[PDB]
Amino acid sequence: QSVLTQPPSVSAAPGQKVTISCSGSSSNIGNNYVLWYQQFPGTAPKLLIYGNNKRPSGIPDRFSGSKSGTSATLGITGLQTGDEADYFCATWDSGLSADWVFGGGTKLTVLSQPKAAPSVTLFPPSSEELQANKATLVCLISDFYPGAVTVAWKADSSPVKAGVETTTPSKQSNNKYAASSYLSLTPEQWKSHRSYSCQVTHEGSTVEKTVAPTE
Amino acid sequence: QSVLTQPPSVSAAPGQKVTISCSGSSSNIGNNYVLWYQQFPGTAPKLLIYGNNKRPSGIPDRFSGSKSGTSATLGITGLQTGDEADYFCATWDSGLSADWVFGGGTKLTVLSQPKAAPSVTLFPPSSEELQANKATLVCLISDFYPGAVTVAWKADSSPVKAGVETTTPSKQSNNKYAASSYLSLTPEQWKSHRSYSCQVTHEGSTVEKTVAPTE
Amino acid sequence: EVQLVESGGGLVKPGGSLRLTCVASGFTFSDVWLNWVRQAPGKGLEWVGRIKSRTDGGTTDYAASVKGRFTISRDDSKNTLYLQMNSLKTEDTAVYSCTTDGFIMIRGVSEDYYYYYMDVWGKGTTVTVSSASTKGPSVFPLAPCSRSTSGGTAALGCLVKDYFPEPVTVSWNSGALTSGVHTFPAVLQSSGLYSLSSVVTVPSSSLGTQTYTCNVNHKPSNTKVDKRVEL
Amino acid sequence: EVQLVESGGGLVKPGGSLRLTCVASGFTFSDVWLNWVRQAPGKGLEWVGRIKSRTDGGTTDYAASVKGRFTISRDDSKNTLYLQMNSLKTEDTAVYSCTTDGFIMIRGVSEDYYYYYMDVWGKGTTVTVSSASTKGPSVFPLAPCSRSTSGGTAALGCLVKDYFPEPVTVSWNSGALTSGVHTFPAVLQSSGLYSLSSVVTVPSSSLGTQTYTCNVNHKPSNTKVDKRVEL
Amino acid sequence: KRIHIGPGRA
Amino acid sequence: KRIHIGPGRA
Repeated sequence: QSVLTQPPSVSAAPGQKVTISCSGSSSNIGNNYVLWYQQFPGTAPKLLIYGNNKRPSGIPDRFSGSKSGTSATLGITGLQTGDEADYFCATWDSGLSADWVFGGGTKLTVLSQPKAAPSVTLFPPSSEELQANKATLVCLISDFYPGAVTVAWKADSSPVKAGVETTTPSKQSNNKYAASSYLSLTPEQWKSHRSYSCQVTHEGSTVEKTVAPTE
Repeated sequence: QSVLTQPPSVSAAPGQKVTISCSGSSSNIGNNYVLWYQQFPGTAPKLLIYGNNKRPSGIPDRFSGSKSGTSATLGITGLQTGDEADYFCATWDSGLSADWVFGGGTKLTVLSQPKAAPSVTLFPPSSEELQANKATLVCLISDFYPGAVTVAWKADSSPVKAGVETTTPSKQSNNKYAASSYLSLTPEQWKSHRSYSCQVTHEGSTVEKTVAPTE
Repeated sequence: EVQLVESGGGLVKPGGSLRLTCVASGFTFSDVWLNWVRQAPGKGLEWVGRIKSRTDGGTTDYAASVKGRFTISRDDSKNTLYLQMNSLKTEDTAVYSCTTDGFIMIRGVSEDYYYYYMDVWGKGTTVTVSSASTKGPSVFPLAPCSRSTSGGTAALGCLVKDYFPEPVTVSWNSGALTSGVHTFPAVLQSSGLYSLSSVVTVPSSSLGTQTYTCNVNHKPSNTKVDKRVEL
Repeated sequence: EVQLVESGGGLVKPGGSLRLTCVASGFTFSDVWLNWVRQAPGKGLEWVGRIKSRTDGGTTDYAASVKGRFTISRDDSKNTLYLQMNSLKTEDTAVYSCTTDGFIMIRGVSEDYYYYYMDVWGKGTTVTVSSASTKGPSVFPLAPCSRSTSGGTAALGCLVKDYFPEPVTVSWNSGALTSGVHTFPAVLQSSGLYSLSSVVTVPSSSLGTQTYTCNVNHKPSNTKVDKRVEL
Repeated sequence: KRIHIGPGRA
Repeated sequence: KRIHIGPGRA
């Protein structure tokens, strides 16, 4: 779902260094010049780097860019809380329509509080929903920091991808993050397995919750 | 769904005569004696006739009974509004368990007001229901007298029996009758035909309402 | 002063068990034959079985449809009749009542004739065999198909689908609207869930002046739904 | 003081048409190249096409995913950019915004280098291509699976399924309960309908003292649902 | 001498 | 003299 590929998120404490990669193909990054953009919530993207490694006036040299083959990288040194934003790379395709192509974007979090593991609650389908010939498992993920997670569902032990809908992380009132994941099933399926699980990965550590039709 | 068979309803004006038939088989009516019961809403059945044609003390001779072969009949002369109730026949099976068997009952209405044709309203599935992956056609039948009707659904012009649920006639505050009929469809089916119709038959005359997905 | 009062009815899952009891009063219980009868919604009365008096052997008879799964017994000691139901099927869903075999006696010239019939009847106890459980209704608006402005009066309504158990209460505009209101009795579905409709007829020439909100209250599941109907 | 303001977004059925317009201000419109970009929910930015300046031929380029169905044009006369969308597919659903190709100029020793980039960006206009229409939510109770009495706190909730469009408001006990309440952002379904959940955590050692009713208000369809959650 | 007319009777 | 670095450019 993204022409150029960048990691979805990266985190570091103020004063530290950080790098964000951007992978493409010979048709785009390989053949042309890379641009890097910085974007703050509710504002237009701001040009950070152009011509692979050049900085527009106003951009401090703590920002650097490089391109090697079909990959490009953005570096930021001496992190400041004010650098917390989204960063995406761009180029154009050397095809006939000369498309501008973009990366999926990288959210940079400048640690302003201690990292928090997420709270996870997994609800099985309600009895009322089943009688409506439907079954939804609800996985609620809250109070985590920084704001990025990965959600995987399991049927017994087999991974499950069909029927999953996960919202993007959202900022809570207390500055931590929240997110939801739903798994659509058929009343039949729900009863067909011993259990179902929702495992959320955050900063390496993975939390896992389970539910069983048994009760 | 009734061991012995009787017409579901019968009507006549006060002072008139009326007869209610009851059909069975050699195993029941043919071999044994028939009993006839009278029942008023919210009360226990009252014995009207026994031994095919005998009346219990208190039962006026306006009531008579007869049995011919595997059929039995109940007659009532000089009808009074007070005779309005349900009437069912009974006997026992000459089989090993000696079951008491019953007729489905015939509702006798003693005309106490001018006959009224029914009002029929047909609603197509709501847009909100369709998005819920369901579709129900609603046929509402009200203000008819006496209280008996027949409801038939049509897909384009073909009769439809699958997915139909009809309530039994019900007595309204103004002494007339009401009933509902529902037709369950799939959003697909509903759109698959030019139209759907609900035709209600009452005292010979048939009313018919139609709906088309067109709008 | 004769009567039969049964109890023990309720909701049971398919396959489950249920024990109905019937208490009698007003006559010598031990001397009569007892019957269990049932009437499912829509269908006609069906005899379930009987238990003869102790004097007549105290034996029991069962309808072919329940033999092996149902058992009848009596405790003359306390005027009580019992019906133990096992391996219940959804098709066993019905109103169950007890009745006694009574008789009208006639003295003939040389013989005495006894004509039997179901004499005393109980009010019955409801037995529901369904996998269905408590559930609030789905409320859908019922707007007139054709643009209603041609006819003098327009009909608006609410479809109160799939709820359980009964009852559902419906009012319009919090009770302020009562004229031209018709709430139809519920229809029972195979699933065991009920559905009903409520319609109000208003002057076609008036649509637009105000609003019509149906207030659906389903106490059994503590669900309240207010839905405005429009067109 | 440069800006781009687009409009024309809305809901369209699959197969329908839509015409977006973008008005610019603060610079010489005729001299810049214009782009249309779009970002669907969750996905990344996708370039839709561009229209060169009249000086450069005024020709247009289109992404392979929209060629044949989309058309871009400009009216330098009134600082306006147009996007005509035909044969819309649900996959065209996204926020559409116009951007200009700007440039950073660098003077080298012998040559002058012009590095172009998307400079000014509009806030965008939402285009939803769905057969979905106004619909109230189905509210289901979310009770803890395992009998929650072991853990210190219990979580209760409400599943507000299949509604449209946004937003849905949720409160507990009419606003009297605000501590320990978490209403999660909605998830968008393929059907075009939304669903969200709201949970409240209470002391496990307290369940039984009072009740918890979630008040779901969906103004867009004038639907109010009050559902008591129990266990 | 007694005649019995009914199901389950002699 | 001028060098142009961009899509559809020269």
